[PDB]
Amino acid sequence: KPLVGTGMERAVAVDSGVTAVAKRGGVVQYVDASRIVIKVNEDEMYPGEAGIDIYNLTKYTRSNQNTCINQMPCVSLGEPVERGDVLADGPSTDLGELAL
Amino acid sequence: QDVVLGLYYMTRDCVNAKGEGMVLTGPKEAERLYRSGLASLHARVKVRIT
Amino acid sequence: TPEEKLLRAIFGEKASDVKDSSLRVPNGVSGTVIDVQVFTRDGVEKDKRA
Amino acid sequence: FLKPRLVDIEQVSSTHAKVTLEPLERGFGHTLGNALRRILLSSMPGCAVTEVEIDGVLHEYSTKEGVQEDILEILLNLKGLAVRVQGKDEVILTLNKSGIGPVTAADITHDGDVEIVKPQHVICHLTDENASISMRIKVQRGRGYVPASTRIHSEEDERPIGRLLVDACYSPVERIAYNVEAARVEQRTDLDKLVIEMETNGTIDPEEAIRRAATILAEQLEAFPEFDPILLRPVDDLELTVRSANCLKAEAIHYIGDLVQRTEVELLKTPNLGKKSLTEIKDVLASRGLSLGMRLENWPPA
Amino acid sequence: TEFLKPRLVDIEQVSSTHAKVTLEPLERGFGHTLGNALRRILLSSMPGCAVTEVEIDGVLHEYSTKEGVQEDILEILLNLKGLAVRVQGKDEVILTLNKSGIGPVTAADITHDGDVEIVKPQHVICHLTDENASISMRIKVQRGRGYVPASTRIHLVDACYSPVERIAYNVEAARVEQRTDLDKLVIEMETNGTIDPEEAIRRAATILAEQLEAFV
Amino acid sequence: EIKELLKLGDLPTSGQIRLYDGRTGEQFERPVTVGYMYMLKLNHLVDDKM
Amino acid sequence: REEAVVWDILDEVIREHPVLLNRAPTLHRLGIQAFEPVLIEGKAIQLHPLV
Repeated sequence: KPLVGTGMERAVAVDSGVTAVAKRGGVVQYVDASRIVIKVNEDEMYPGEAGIDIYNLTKYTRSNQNTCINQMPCVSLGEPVERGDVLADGPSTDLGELAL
Repeated sequence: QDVVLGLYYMTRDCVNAKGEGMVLTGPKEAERLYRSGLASLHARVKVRIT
Repeated sequence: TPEEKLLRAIFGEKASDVKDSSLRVPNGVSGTVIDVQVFTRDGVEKDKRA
Repeated sequence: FLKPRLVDIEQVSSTHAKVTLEPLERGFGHTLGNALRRILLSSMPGCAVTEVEIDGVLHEYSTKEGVQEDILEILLNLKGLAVRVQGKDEVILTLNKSGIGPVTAADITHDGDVEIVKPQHVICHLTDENASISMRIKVQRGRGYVPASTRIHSEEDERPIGRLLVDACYSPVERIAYNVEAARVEQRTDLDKLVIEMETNGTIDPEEAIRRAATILAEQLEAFPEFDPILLRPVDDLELTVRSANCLKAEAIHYIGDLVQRTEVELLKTPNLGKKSLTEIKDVLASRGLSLGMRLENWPPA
Repeated sequence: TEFLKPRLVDIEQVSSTHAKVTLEPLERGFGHTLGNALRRILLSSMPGCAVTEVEIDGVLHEYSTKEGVQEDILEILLNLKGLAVRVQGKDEVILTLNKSGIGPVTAADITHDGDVEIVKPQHVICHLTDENASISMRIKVQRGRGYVPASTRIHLVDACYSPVERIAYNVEAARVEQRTDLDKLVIEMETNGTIDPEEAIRRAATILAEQLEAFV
Repeated sequence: EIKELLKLGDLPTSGQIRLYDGRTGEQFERPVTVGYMYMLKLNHLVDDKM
Repeated sequence: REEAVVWDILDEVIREHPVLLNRAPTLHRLGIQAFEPVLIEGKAIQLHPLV
């Protein structure tokens, strides 16, 4: 994490697709290094299909610079999450902030 | 750069320091005086040199 | 050539009709293989590993 | 010419302590102290975990289903596991756990020389009801920093690909600091004290470390071409069948030089060698310009 | 988990009072600790006796002029500091400078005692100008286990005990077979000629070994 | 504000402290600036360029 | 195979055998200078400060 920051790094990390952002608020049903499954709150939820938001995290794979691109879950089993929150960090990102 | 700041900080004098005004037989015991923390690196001193 | 022909008949080695084109790790780089993908022409029989 | 010695060793924590030295002459607190700091930081026995074979894992770059930690993260966590052994230079432990919840360092099977200084230490978490992880944690003892990369030269069939090598963190010492304050003993002109305040992981006692440090320090003052190479290759280089190799090794034939001395007669007299095996051996030897009953006269030189 | 000792010494010495010794393999970071701890002990702490104080025959002070000598008393004191004295079981000895003449007073012009040994007869104490130039004085030696300047005597000549004139250690890369990098430790010393640099190193680090005698 | 946040940390206003050479153990003349800088590793890595 | 002996042999061939060092913007003739090789563990070239 940058120890000396700006306040932009959060925006750069999140707005870029590297991090995994919650589609809808709720609680986390399942937290794995592979996937993260979130049970959606009823208010934000649609009438049909019920449903929960399941985010399949990208794991170790070739980047364009021949570096590594990998995601890690920043959330814990059964945790409150809000819409538009970081569920997982991509490479070189810490807790929704940008660590270069 | 680094080196010239080295020789500059080495060869230089302040107004008052350890061993100010004393006298020594030569550079050998000058360095011997400095390395033991007795004399300051930069101090006004008369020494015998050849 | 002649010296090679002598060499082979002395040591009794069949010189293969096949040259080694095998893909080998570039000199100096050391890592762990995390993935393997095999692409086959549509209509050519897939090998064992594939 | 007063020689120093130690005095009250104050242990403030499992982590760190302050060792003190009373009788120190003019300026010697620094000379002894810094020199002691050096050896303390650098050379010290350590037991840091080296090899780890996990359950379904071929490489450290995968993720095991049921654990939110990546495998590499779990290795990195293990590297920070502090253990102390007594009679064994290298012990192998076995970790096992399942169900939802954190897997700590106390979840391992306890051995004779195993002492876990941090039972609360987190190796990895468990996210699912039925999900289980077993692993062999191979812990050996050494000095200094031995990265995982330099660990492979010797090689010699580390083939169990499920075994992931990790960088060696061998060293009890974290932080060492020495302060000299004037120490007034009852009667004496002026003497100094040496307060060495050190930081450890608990796997080494202060008196022990401070002892070995000066032990090594003083310990430094102690001085203050014919024949074929192919004949010495192991039989495995012949690439025989497992049966033939084991049979030959059972007949005290460990190298090619040993094999080329034997005759067909003698080999057929062995309890385990049939005609097929002999055919194979003659074939592989002839394929490299060798045979049986070869004499080299002078076995061996040195 | 056995250790490493050096195994390729080569003491290359210039003349007699000067020496440059080198030590081949040494574990990483051992070259600096050895070189330094030793330099510290060699310079700051060493047995030897030279000059502590000398009474003035002509005047009562270090600031004055002697009849027959253009050298200031302090100047002659520096010369006296440069005098090599090696004494026997006698702990403090005193000599005399009795001599006169149209020429310089050397170290061979000093009085000969039983337990006193001056290594350098060519050493210059002070000059003697024209005529008789009355001169002779008494010189008192003393011991120290370090370097003690004249100002440090609070209750005057700077006392130079440690025979070491100059001590330096240079650490360079040491290559042994399949071991990657090791330390090579080169100790270079200059002494006053009383004790040879070679033994001086030994006794110096011997003090170190004595200090550790309560641990290992 | 920086110095004021240094006060809350028990650390000097100067941002400079005393440092001791890990070699001779002796102190360094003058205070030196120590702190925490964010540093990046660009990818020019030598095992590529070489 | 990089057998342990070859290194020492290299130390033999390197000793009195100089190498040439050159930088990108070569202007004056000092842009290329000869030195004597000193074997180093690393992938980086160590260049004397005064140069």
